Order: sequence, then C-alpha cells, then structure tokens
Amino acid sequence: YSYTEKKRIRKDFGKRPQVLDVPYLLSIQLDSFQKFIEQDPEGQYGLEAAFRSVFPIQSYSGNSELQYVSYRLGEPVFDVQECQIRGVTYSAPLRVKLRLVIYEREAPEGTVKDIKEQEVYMGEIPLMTDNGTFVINGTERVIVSQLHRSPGVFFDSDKGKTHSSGKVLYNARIIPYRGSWLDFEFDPKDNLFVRIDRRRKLPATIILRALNYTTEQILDLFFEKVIFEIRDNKLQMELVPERLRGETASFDIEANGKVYVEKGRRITARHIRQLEKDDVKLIEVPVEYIAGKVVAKDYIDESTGELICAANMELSLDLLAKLSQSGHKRIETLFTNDLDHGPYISETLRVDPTNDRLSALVEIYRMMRPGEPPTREAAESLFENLFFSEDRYDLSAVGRMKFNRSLLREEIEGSGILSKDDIIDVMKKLIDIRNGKGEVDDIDHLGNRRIRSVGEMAENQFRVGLVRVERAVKERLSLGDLDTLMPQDMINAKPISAAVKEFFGSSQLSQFMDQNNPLSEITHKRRISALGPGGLTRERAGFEVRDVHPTHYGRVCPIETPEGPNIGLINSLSVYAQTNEYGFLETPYRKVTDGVVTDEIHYLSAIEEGNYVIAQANSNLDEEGHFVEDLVTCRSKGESSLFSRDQVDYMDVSTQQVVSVGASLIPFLEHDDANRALMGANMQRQAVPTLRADKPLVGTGMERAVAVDSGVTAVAKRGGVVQYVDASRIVIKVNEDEMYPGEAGIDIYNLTKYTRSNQNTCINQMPCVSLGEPVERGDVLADGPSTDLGELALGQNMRVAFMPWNGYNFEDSILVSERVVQEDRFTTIHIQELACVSRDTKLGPEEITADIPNVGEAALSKLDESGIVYIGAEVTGGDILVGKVTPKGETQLTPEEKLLRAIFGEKASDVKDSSLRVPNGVSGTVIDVQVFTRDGVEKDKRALEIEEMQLKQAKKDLSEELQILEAGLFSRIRAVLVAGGVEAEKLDKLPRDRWLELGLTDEEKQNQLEQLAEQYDELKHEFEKKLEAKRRKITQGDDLAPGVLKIVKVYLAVKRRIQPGDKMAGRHGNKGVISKINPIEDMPYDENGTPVDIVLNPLGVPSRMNIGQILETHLGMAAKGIGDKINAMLKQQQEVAKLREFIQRAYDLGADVRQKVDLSTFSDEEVMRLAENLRKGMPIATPVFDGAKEAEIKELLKLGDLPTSGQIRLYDGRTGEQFERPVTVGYMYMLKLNHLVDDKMHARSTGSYSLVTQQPLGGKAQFGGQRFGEMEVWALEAYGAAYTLQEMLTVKSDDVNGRTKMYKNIVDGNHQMEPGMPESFNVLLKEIRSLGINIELEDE
Amino acid sequence: ITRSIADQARTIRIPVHMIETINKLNRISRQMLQEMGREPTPEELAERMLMPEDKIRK
RNA sequence: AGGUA
Repeated sequence: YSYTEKKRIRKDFGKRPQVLDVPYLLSIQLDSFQKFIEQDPEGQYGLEAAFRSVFPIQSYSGNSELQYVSYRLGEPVFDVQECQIRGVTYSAPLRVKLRLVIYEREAPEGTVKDIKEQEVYMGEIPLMTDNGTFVINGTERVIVSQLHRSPGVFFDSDKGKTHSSGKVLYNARIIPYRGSWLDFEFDPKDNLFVRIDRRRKLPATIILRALNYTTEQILDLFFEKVIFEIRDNKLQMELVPERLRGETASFDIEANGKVYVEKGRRITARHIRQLEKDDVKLIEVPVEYIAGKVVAKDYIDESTGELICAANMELSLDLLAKLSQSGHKRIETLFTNDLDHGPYISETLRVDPTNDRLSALVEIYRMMRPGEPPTREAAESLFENLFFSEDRYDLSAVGRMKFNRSLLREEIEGSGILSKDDIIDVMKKLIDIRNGKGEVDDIDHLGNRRIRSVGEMAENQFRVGLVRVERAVKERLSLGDLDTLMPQDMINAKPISAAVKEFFGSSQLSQFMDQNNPLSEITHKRRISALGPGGLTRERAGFEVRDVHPTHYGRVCPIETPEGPNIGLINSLSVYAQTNEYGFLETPYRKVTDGVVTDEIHYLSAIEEGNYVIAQANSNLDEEGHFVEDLVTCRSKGESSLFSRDQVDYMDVSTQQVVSVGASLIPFLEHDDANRALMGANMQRQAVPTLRADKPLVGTGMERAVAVDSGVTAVAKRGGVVQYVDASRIVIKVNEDEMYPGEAGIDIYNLTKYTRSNQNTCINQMPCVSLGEPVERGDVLADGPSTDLGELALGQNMRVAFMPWNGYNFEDSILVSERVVQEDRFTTIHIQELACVSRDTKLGPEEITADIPNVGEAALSKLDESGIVYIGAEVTGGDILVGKVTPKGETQLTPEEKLLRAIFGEKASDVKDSSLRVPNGVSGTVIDVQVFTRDGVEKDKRALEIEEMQLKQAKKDLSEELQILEAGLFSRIRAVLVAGGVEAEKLDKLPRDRWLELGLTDEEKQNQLEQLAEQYDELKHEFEKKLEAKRRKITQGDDLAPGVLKIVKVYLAVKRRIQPGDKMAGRHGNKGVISKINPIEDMPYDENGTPVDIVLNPLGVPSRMNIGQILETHLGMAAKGIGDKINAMLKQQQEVAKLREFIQRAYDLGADVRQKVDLSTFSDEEVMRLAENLRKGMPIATPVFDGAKEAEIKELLKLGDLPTSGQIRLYDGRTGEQFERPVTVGYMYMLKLNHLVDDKMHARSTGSYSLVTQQPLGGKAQFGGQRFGEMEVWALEAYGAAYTLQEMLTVKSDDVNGRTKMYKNIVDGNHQMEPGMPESFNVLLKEIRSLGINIELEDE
Repeated sequence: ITRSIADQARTIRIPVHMIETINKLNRISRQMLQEMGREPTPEELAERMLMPEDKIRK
C-alpha cells in the first residue's frame, strides 16, 4: 500500500470493482518509439525495416554494392536539461555499419573484395524523453499520433451523385502503404473502369491485357462456362439444375425425355427443386434462346483452319451453322445472369480498344502522362514500377493483412507488391458486391482506420530520406570510382538529417506541447489527429469523419474534441485503449465464460468486436461473475439490445473505458449534457497552474494516475529512505534489497523549479516528503505544477453559491469575493522570455554595455558593469534589461536640428541606443539570465559569472555524491582493517582520509585493503574525469546562427493575480468572466457566518443541462462538512480513537463501496497525518459512470451535520436580511483558464504600420488595431454612418497623409479630416496597372 | 548550368567565384561533419580555408 | 500549428 496513499486516502465511491488497473497513459508514444529505435532480429518496424528495405544498394554498372549490417545509437552529447537550457535539440547520433563489396570485374556475381565502414554517422535522430516528448530547439515538442485510412482494399459505395441515372454504384480502392492508388469503379452503364491514382478512367480489361491475359482467359477467370453439345438439331446444352434462378421460360425445360416447364412460364422454387431431384443432364433448346448468348473462346475450322468464331461475340444462326459444319461438338458459352455475374466483364471487353499487352501498356503510359510517345520499354517500366516494384510500391504487413482479410483468406502475410491473383480477386469481390452477394465496408469503421504513432511516421520519413540518399549513392557509384574507395566519403548525412529535422520540427503533426497542466500534456500525447501528411485536409465536413461512429466506443473518446473547424477530427484516445500490433485500436474486454465472467482480459480490435456480443460495464454481478438479470443490456453488431445472460461473450473492463483522461476527470459526467461536457473537457486542458494548488474535493480517481504518469511529478524509481530533502534536491538512500551488487549508493532527484513552459507559465516541483520518510517504488517524491500529494490539482476548490446577485453574474459571469485575492489563490506565475541579440551589422558590431548615450541614470542603476540587469531586480514595463547599442550610421538633419546643434554645441552621437526595454504592460522580477556567446568570440563578465555559477553547482553535486560514496568506502575500509588484528582504537580517532596509511600483515585482509585503495584511486579519477567532461560542456559557447555575436535571455516572473476580466470556469463546462471582486463583507453568508467565496448565476444550469455541477456542489458540501467536523475534532484534539472512529465511519458511509477500510494504517502518526490532510475536507472520488447517487450524497451530508437538501439560507451582506427560501451553497472545483484579461488587451493610437499596405498591424509588444472588416463596414452603412465610416477607412486606416494631419489636428485641438485617398486604393490601382489593364481616375 | 544556378537561382545576386567558394565551404563542411561525426566546427572550417572565419560566417 | 468566442 503506497505511503503516498497513506498520506491522503481519497474516498472512492463505485459499486463495481475494477479488475484492470489504469494503463500507463503514455504507453502509446513510449511503445511506438521503442519499436522505432530498438534492434530487431528480423524484419520489423523501425530503422531496421527501412534499412533492409533500401539496402543493399546496387550500383548502375560496376558491381559495387553497399550492404547494411546494423545501426548503433550514440549517447547524446547533451542531456535533456542542458538541451533545454542551451536551446539545442535532444538527439542521439545515428551510426550504421556498412560494407562496400566489389565483385568479379567483369563476370557473373560473386564477391572479390570487401571493405567495411564501421559506425558511419549519417545524421542525428531526436531521442525520446522519459515524459514521451522530444526537445528540438529548446522547446519540448510532441508528435501527435495520426488516424488515417488503413492500407488495403475498401469497397465503398458511391451515392448522392449518379451521372443523371440513379442506381448508386460501388468502387474498390486499393490504397497502398506506399505507392500509387488503384481504383476499380462502375458506371451507370454497368461497365467497369480502372483508374491509377485519379486520372482518366480506362476500361477495366486494359489492366488485365497489360497483365498478359487473353480475352478467353479473362472470361474463364470471371464467368462460368456453359457446355453446349452439338447433337440432335441445333445443339443441346448441359444444364445444371441449380443454375436456373430468376429466369423466364424462353426454352423448353425437359427432363427424363419430357418437358417439365414449357416456354413462357414463371420458374419458381417448386420447379427448381423438381429439376434438382430429377438431376437433369442435358436439354434441347431452341435457337432463339441461343441467339442471345455469347461465345467464350475462339473457334476455327477443324479441317481448313478458317476462323469462324472468336472470343466474346453474340451467337446467331449463321455462326451456329458454321460451327456445326466445321466439325465442333462442344461449345463453351458464357453464363450471364442479371442476378448472378452480370454482363460487366463482357461489355468491358467490348469497350476495350486493345487486345494485347503492348497496346494496354501504350494506353496506360498515355493516360498516366499526357502525350509522351509510348516507347514500349518506358511503358513496361511504368507498369512494373506502378504496382510490382518493392522500392516503389508497398503494402506492408498491415496492408497485406487487410488485403487478405477483405478477400477472406486465412493468410495474414505476404509480399507487399500486388500479384495478378490479388487483382483478379479484387475484381471478383467487387463484381460480387455489384451482384449483391458481397457487402460494402465503411471508411469510418475503426477497423478500416489505422493509427500511425510517432515511430511509424518517423520510420516512413526516414525511409524517404533513405530513398533520396539512395539516389545520391547510385549516382555516385557510377560517377565515382568503380574500385576501392572508402564508403564514408560517399554517404551524405546532410539530406537524411535535414529531412528528419524537418519532420520533427516543422510539420503539421509536430506541435509545441500544450504545457499548462499535467492533464494538458497527457491529452496532447494521447491526441489522435485525422489531419497531417497523408490524412484529411480541413476541406471536409464531410460529416462522416467528424461524426462519432459506433466503433469509437471504448477506443476513442467521443466527447473530447475542439469546437473549431476541426471538430471530430482531433480526437483523444480512450483511457484503456491501446494500439494494436497492426496499428488499429484495441480495447480490453473481460472474457466471459457462459456462466462465469472471468477476470482474464483480451484486447479486442474493431473488427473482432462486431463478431461477439459485449456486455455493458453497468451489469450487476454477484459472487464470481454471475449476472443478476436474466436479460442484460449488451451490444453485438453495433446495436444495443437485451441478451440472455448465457450468450454474452465479453464484458467491459471498467465503466470509465469509453472516455479519455480529460473526460474521465470530470465528476458526475453521467449527469451532464454531452455538449457542455465536451466544452468542460476542452477547457480543463487550459487550466493555468496555481500557486496554491491543493486538490479537487470531488475527484474521479484518475487524478493520481494522471499526475503520476505525466512527467511533471518526480517519482521514486527505487524505494528506500529519504536521506536528504531540499527545495531543489531530493536524495534517497536506496533499500538494501534494491541496490545493485557493489556500491550503488544514493538516488538523486533534482527538482525543476520556475522554468518557462510552452504557455509562459511557471512549472516548479515542490518536495512533498520529509526526512526519514520510508518511500517505495512509484511514490510521489515531489509534487509538480497543478499537483499536490500525487493528485492532479489543476484548479482550486471554493465555496460557491448559486444565486443572482444584483446582476453582476448576469450571462455566465462569476462574482468573486475579495477573500479570494486576499488568500492569494488563483494567483498564477507567468514566466515570460525576452531575448536581446547583439548582432554583427555592416555598420559595425553591436555591443552590450552599461553606458548608454542619452538615457536616464535610473536605467543605468539596474544594470551591472556588463550592461546586464542583476538577477532578482524588479522591473516594470519600459525598463531597460540589456544595454544593447548599435553603431549609428550616417545622420540626416533638418535645418532646425542643425540650428539647435549649432546653438547647444551638441553633435550627433556615433552610436544609437538599441537597448532591450521591457514591453509596456508587463512587470515582474528577473529570475534568470542566460548569456550565449559563440566560441571564438570574446566572453564578457556576466557570461563568466554565469559559467562559474553553473560550474560550482555541478561541482557541489559531484562533491556530495563523491563524499557519500567515499564515506561508504572508508567505512568498509575500516571494517576490513579492524578484521585481522584489532586496530579500532587508534583508527577511530584518525581522520578517514588517513585510514589508508595503516599497513597490515600479508593476508586476505591486506589484499582487500590494497584493492580498496585502488578503488579509492579509481574513484578519484572518476571524479576528475566527470568534472572535466561537464566543465567542457559548461565552458564551451553555443554555436549560434551566423550574424549574432551574443544572445542575452532574460526570464520575467509575473505574479499575475486574479482580477475582473479573467476567464474562469468549471469542470462541467460552466464558464464565465469574473465581473467584480466585491469586498468580503458584501458576500452572502450562512448562519455560522462563513461568507461564500464565489457567486454563480443559477440560470445557467437549467438551460445548459449540466446538472452535474449541482451534484458536484452538493458533494462539495458533504466533503467540506466532513472536513469541518474533523477540523473541529482536531482543534478539540479528542484522541486517536475518536478521530479514527469518525474517519472509519466516513469511509464506510455508502453502498457496496469498494473503498476498503482501516485499521491497516499506523495507530497514531498515520491517523493524525490523515486528519491534518483532511482538515481542509475529505476528497471524494466519483467514477465517471459508477459515481455516487443522491442517496449516498445525502447520507454523507447527514454525516457532516448539514442540511439534507443541500440548500442553506444565506443572509445578504449589503442588507443583512436573509433571502427568501434557501440557496444552494457548496464547494465546487473551479478552474482559472489561460485566457487572462491582461493578455487580452491591446490598444493603439500609433504604432506598427505595414509595408505593402498601410493597414496598422504588427508587434508582440504593442499590436495593431482591430480589424474593421466588411461586416463592420456593413454595420456602419446600415445606419446613416458616413463620416465615422470615412474615419474607419481613410484617416485612421490607410491614408498616411490624412493620418498625420489628423494627429497634428487633434494635438493642436481641432477636429476635422482630410478625405484624401487610402493608400490601399493606390496600391490597387498600381497593381491593376501592373497587368495589361488600364485603370484611371477621371474628372467630370 | 553552373552559371545558371549561380545567377537565376539565387534571389539576391551572388558572384560566381563567391558561389564556388560557398560550394567548397559546403563540401568541406560535409567532409568534416562525416569525419568528426558531430558537427562542422568553425575552427576547422577556418583551418581548411585561407579565409579568416568572420568572412566564413558572413 | 494549437486554443477562444
């Protein structure tokens, strides 16, 4: 039992015990990259697959082949911390073993000579962090997993557009993993067409002609032969009694010598059964029935070889007479039924203009490339490379398995390139679907959509890099020497590394990690994107993909997605879902034996799920997996229904498996509207970390899992006893049974403190443990941002009352007590970044100095002698941080300026001020200063000081580690020395460093003493080499981009408090803006006198359907009542027994609760620890759909000595008169979103204009004005608003002359305008004239 | 072809001899990158050329 | 690119 749990036990409701612990929430990314990077002894995902696919590379003449052996990952030159500090990527060098082999020159193959290049460096690949992220430019980036149509065959239905004919059609698309798409589509004329990619359709038989198939061969492979024996008169035919279905009697149906069905009759099942039981062999048929038939193959004369019949023509009297007289006896016709295989292939062959492979190749080559005279070799090469080139066309394992699955083959593996048999099978399946025998497949079923995680995308991009470097290598093998030359000189690392960096850094699916919550990071790493390269563009809607499909159940969270124009495209992966081996989504299900529901699990994929019937997680089971309902609700084929308890095959593992972490963290989700729950889940990711991040009273139980699994929490890798606690360091003495052989020593955890996140929010870790605390693996040593006691603590729990209050909470607004700002809660810390670059201009190199010409001495005060502000100095907007100056160029002076300089005796300064000022509107303390001067450029004093600081920090860390290790070494040295003759009297009084100067007689003890002396020397060398290695990193400068001499980074920490205008919300989706912070007295207060911290508009509940917030408020009353009672007991300090009894009763209170009770804790210390942790309230865990009921909430409220109805009458603050009827009060978890009003102001009257236009916009310090778009112009035109419109258009927007004249007039105190002409219109005129078009302005 | 790449491919004009110097710098950078295996250090770039190093960065 | 209405 975790000691972290011992410190605070969250009361968990829920009547159905979970049998499957929550999976490691980041398993997707970690497993993806492990598959990408780990060695494979066989062809498997990752670098190995790409290398074995592209290697060996064969030379274009020369017999000089490059063969692959293996790859090795070099250890990164910089760790994560220094990578973030220095702004460089966290990457590992890639080194590959290769061999150049030269065969017999020139003769059949066989090696003559071979040379080996070992560990050749062909680029650096970003290495994955332990948090599941990558560091690329000092910013921690995340690669979102992509949901894309799986390689294979999709038999889609074409509907809604019918070529003005109706009769919706079918089309089969072969989507390769890499290569060209293939399409087999139908037309309303019942003809089949082939499209390579999306070019012009060709008749479908052309591909078969190119595949070297005769017309008779095609007809045999597709249609069924019908045997016609030339006997009696005008032939008889061999009739299968099963063949005649849905046909009319146009021919006498004879059997046993007599006709059973006469011509003109309707053939039913009775006649069919009679014929089958009578076993009709052959029947005589009239020639009229024959005249509509089609001959399958060719027929020549049997005595003179004259052609009289060929493949695929209709039959007629003359042809029948010719074939009868020629000497034939057997005629093979085509079976053509309008319900069975129809006249599709026959008519397609009729449309076919080609009859041979060569013409098919010509047609393919001309449709793929317009014109382009069809050279036979070129056409053959194009056709072969389109579908049969392993380096140009590939399906991969997933594609092959889907290909065989849709064609119903027991094979699940095979060659990536297509074969003729596969194409023919695809045609047969599509034709059967056209006949109605087959069924279409959704392109939205999760079985047809595969997830490319980080590893697969990286491997594909690395394969592209290998392809381009393969082109380079193949060019070089013939351009370069055809004999011995070292292969490292012919491999180019620039393209592969550059492309890999392009993928990881600048891509649609490589995003800055949304880093303001542990939940935000978890959601971003679990995000599933339908966009990106190879996915879906935003040109969609396209409702199908955006809509939630029934297969998403338990695989993708249905209620978490952005509300922008990408809704239903950016999903979040469910809590329990994991990627299948083939990349599909599989979810765990408890295997259900007919009678007993077993505890064993099976991860069912999407397609496998439909076969079985799956029971809902709400099913009530007593004892060992026995249902209490004979008919239980389940889902089998995507439709929910009641099934008897003896046919169920699987059950949901947990009630929370149908949502993601963000959705799962919302309490009483079962009581909320899906729209508003979606809004709440989306906003929960935007919570800003809070300085006092305590806990949510009403949790869901995923708080601990989310906090632990995210990287923001320092978790003890190996258990033991806490040896040292510090705000920056935590040192753990590992347990005896957990240390490696020899001296493994201590485990040190450096706590990340006050570091800029990607949202300019502070992320620091505070130690939540103390000295001597026993910790074990998986314990929370340090609580990260928005995390306390190992629980996820985004927002804060606050007392809220649902009532209108003088209209200040009017739309969705929140009213907030002054106690909130007084308690300094919801007060966030924003660490923003400022960069001042001293560059090298052609006017002269810029420099950083304290002395700035023509500036106030206050600016000089805050800087050192190096021109850099002191760390910890308080600065405001406009203050100078870095004393940059730029060599001033030539100066032009107006006559008045010349007169003034002549008068005052002053002259132009040779250097202009370019110092970095604080942008106006922000304040705060300079907490950190970074100085980056490139190697080869002289260092300044401040950089030397910073390097010395970090050097001594590393030195202190190393010295602490070394002194602990050497203290252990000296202790064991004394232990050895005391043995073999008592030498403990003098040794005990001697310094531990003088303990190796005592000799001993020749023995095992003496040899051990010598070995330990050698170990001491080795430890000294280890310390020296470690210090040297880290000093090399510290001392060396950062190789910056050319042009910048130095970079000065300054961190500003703004303690930004909550104020009116800030956006604040709840978990359930209730939103709003804080209207006014009233004084504490004005708050309505209860009878006891506690004023309510927050007042919410109650009218927002019954229309937003989110009653769950009311239940959360009531449960908050219950929790805080238990907390108040336990706090009163603690102040009264009754005894251990009373507090233990009360806590036990509180945990017991419920119904079929799986909480588990005490005593299993310590008698006194743990009881008081729990009491101190709960005095602020007992946290309650409400599972997502196994949550607490109203009866349980009311019982818990009764335990808290609180009104059962959850409503207390409140006395107004202004009038001191109680409101009529009670009002709902309670402790609700409220969130401060990252939409602070301080960031939302921008205002300008003068500033950034533009180059091409004069529209005012630009600047991250002062932005442009507000876009007065066409909507607002219409709004003004609607009124008689003319002069205001003209101001919007000319004076303040684009008329530079008018703008200056207006500014001068307003300063002078005059209000009138020059209409002028906006510069935008002059730009328009000049640009129209730039074409061959005249445009002018004409007077009357 | 080299003249065309020098003139009509660069948005800003770069002299042909300067283009050849750039190509030599890039080739030597690739050589040093694949030899050292880490990165092209400006010191070695200066050593290989007769060119000081500030001219190299410009 | 992500997020807000």
